[PDB]
Amino acid sequence: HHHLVPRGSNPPPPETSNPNKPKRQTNQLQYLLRVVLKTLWKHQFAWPFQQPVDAVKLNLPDYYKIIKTPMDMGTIKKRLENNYYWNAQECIQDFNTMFTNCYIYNKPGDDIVLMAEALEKLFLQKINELP
Ligand SMILES: CCc1noc2cc(OC)c(NS(=O)(=O)c3ccc(OC)cc3)cc12
Repeated sequence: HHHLVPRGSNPPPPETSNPNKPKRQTNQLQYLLRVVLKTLWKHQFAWPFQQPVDAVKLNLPDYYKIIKTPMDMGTIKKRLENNYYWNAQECIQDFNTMFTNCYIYNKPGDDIVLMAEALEKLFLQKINELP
């Protein structure tokens, strides 16, 4: 037997659709999609953040022991395209949670943290210029 099974796995990803959740369109939300997310999405440091962390594929079996509120721009992007949010604040907080998770899990000076820092800086610039 020797506990070679059951195996590890990834959690279910964060929801991208919730029919009973209040939602609306606001000019701020439209710009977070049109401008903010879309310019981040194509940055060369975007690729680790474009989908939920695959702990299996990436050999990070500890990831979901440490990170309990996962978040990624793939999820944020779908939430925006689905009009899932009530205000800009909810969307921004997802972005914050994503950056914060990366800082929590890794060490300062790790390459991944430098990737997040760069995106976060760019994020914050684009954020200053909100309607
Ligand atoms: C948000 C995704 C993420 N957060 O912390 C990570 C750590 C990673 O490997 C150490 C990896 N693995 S990786 O293969 O995507 C990766 C990315 C960058 C890196 O340094 C440049 C090393 C591994 C991903 C993450």
